[PDB]
Amino acid sequence: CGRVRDFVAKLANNTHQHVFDDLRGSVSLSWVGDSTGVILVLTTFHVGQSKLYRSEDYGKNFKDITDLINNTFIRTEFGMAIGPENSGKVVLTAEVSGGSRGGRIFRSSDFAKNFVQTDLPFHPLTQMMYSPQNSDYLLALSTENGLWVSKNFGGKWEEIHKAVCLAKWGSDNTIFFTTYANGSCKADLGALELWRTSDLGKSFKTIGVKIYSFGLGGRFLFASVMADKDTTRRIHVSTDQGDTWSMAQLPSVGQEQFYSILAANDDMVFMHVDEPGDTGFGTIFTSDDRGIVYSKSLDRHLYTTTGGETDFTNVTSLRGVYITSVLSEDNSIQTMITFDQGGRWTHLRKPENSECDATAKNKNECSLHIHASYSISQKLNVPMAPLSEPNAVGIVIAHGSVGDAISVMVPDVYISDDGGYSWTKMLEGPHYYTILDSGGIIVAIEHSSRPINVIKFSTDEGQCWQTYTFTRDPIYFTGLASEPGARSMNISIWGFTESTSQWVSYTIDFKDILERNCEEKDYTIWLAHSTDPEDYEDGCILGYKEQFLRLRKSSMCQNGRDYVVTKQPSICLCSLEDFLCDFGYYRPENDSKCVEQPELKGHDLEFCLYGREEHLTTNGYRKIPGDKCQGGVNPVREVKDLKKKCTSNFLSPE
Ligand SMILES: *[C@@H]1O[C@H](CO)[C@@H](O[C@@H]2O[C@H](CO)[C@@H](O[C@@H]3O[C@H](CO[C@H]4O[C@H](CO)[C@@H](O)[C@H](O)[C@@H]4O)[C@@H](O)[C@H](O)[C@@H]3O)[C@H](O)[C@H]2NC(C)=O)[C@H](O)[C@H]1NC(C)=O
Ligand SMILES: *[C@@H]1O[C@H](CO)[C@@H](O[C@@H]2O[C@H](CO)[C@@H](O[C@@H]3O[C@H](CO)[C@@H](O)[C@H](O)[C@@H]3O)[C@H](O)[C@H]2NC(C)=O)[C@H](O)[C@H]1NC(C)=O
Ligand SMILES: CC(C)(C)CC[C@H](NC(=O)c1cc(Cl)cc(Cl)c1)C(=O)O
Repeated sequence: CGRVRDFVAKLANNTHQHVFDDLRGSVSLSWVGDSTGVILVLTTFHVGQSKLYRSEDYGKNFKDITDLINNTFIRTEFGMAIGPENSGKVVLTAEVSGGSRGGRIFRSSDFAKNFVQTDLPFHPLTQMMYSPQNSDYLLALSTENGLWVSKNFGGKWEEIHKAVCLAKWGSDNTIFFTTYANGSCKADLGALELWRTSDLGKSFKTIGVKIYSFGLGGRFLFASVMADKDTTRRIHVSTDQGDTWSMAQLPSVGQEQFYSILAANDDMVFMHVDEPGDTGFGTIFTSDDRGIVYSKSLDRHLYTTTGGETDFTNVTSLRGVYITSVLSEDNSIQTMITFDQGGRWTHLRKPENSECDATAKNKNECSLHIHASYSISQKLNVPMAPLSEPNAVGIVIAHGSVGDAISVMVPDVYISDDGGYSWTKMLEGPHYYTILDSGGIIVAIEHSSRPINVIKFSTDEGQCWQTYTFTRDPIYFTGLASEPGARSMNISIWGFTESTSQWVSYTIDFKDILERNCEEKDYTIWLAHSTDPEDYEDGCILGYKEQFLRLRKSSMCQNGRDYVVTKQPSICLCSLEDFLCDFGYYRPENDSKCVEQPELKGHDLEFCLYGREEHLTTNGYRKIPGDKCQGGVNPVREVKDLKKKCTSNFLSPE
């Protein structure tokens, strides 16, 4: 078929080993900035001692720098608090003697080239969080629950509040936080007060009361608020940093139930609502651009109690794709894929030339199922969850099983090149996988119960593989390390030698394999989401299309660190299909027309009563968030009020 010529030579001088000696217990690994190569490894022993190593060559070599931390014990609960973007900021938290007035931290702002010791006025309880806007601003919680802020990269710390439960950095250096009063975080549960500060402690606005918890997702601020003289609670949303609030058109839940933001962006949110009682599943709801109107998207969606596992996944390598796990009435688990932001859900197409397993009734008719967080959690033989990278268009890699449900059997690895529309067995049996050079190189390692010395690699998007021995002395493989963003050609293999054990990391550079830099000819045209090429509206997902330039399976070259995915939108004509029913409307039968509700029951009535103005004055239809269609159809009707249809049954006072 097709394999790389004279590869053994191209990799030998490019392979780079490093023996880390030690390293019983902890082994933390942190990348520090993009296009640097700075990696930091932190090993903690016990009677103990700590050991820190720094690389600058993508993990090909390290230099022990415990010296830079004046040789002290470092707490791994806090780990290595790394700064955003290329701020080069690193914050290690030291262990102090019991009687101390406050903690101690080591800090670098120069990619771990120089560390600064700093004693604190408090004892940290949380990892110091960096502001997304300014890397010099940090916030933390004391063991006393006081909110401490710093405006000088942890040099000077000022307590800005005292009974803080949870705090979070918003956009433009804002800080959101809850506070208790009568006892503790656990006590005042659902009775807490949500606050905000834009002047890092100077002023404070109470932005909520009877708060159970809060969270940020995309453009929204969600907070669960507890019912007056009741154990139940419901979601409320603010798109204006707490200033204005509005109840979410979602069910209310009990103390034994939860809400989880499965996914959030500038357009909408995927919200998991736990089903009442120990079920180990809930319901997925997709929001509108206001984060208020919700559409039931998926039933019996696996999500163990509390949080807890979920197989919910954003297939980051193709627009609108998400795979998750649903629970069958006959207590089996099925994988469901959505190509249109959870509009429509369906089974994953089984690979063409693939046989159905013992889980399936028809031996010729079944689907692909994916092993993710939940499978992993059940000590099922899954070394890795599904992996997709946004720069590697259409590629999805996962351990799955072809059949009617997720099977306990030892999984093989499956790949997709079109974002989950079509699948193919990539490798037999479990493996650890990585995407290099934006789909230029796919790299694999077998999940053996005994030592290994080989790395498998592909240059044709997992269609053809090649074995390569990287070491004479095999190792008990532990994991892989590659620079986030899947742009490098440097992969770090990690393990430990057979015993008197010692950790080691062989780092291969694939620079000589892809000695040729890609050029215009190497890329071909690809219409994302193609189903029927005859159809004019083919590839129309969420109102538009996208034509890509993708490197040929054929072409075997380097896309380069500067690689820019080139895509091109084709704006489609609006149809009813680009609209969700606003509040008080529903879609009966196969029909796409949003019909007015005969009567509003459950939580629709709750909102119909306890809700508000704009959301109730419904146009009947709303444009799907992220929907960029133009022309065609539009709901030709006036903005009509509904706080009459509910109240029409209630005897009303004067
Ligand atoms: C599922 O995964 C998808 C792929 O990762 C997610 O979609 C991607 O979302 C990102 C971020 O929204 C889009 O990338 C760009 O992000 C920037 C935001 O960065 C900063 O830009 C400026 C300058 O700093 C400023 O506005 C802020 O500081 C921002 O923080 C946007 O400004 C760009 O316009 C652009 O959106 C990707 O384009 C997008 N890709 C795809 C394939 O969709 C998706 O959101 C995930 N799904 C959910 C529901 O979360
Ligand atoms: C794999 O790892 C090697 C190091 O082991 C990486 O090498 C680094 O290569 C970059 C260029 O690609 C060098 O950056 C510098 O860029 C400026 C321009 O901004 C230029 O003026 C400098 O002369 C230099 O090229 C970097 O110094 C170099 N580092 C080392 C230690 O060799 C390599 O980039 C990694 N491979 C991939 C594909 O990411
Ligand atoms: C308004 C929100 C942001 C959604 C929080 C609301 C709260 N959330 C949680 O308890 C919770 C939190 C996490 Cl991080 C994960 C899980 Cl699975 C559950 C609830 O259920 O009242």
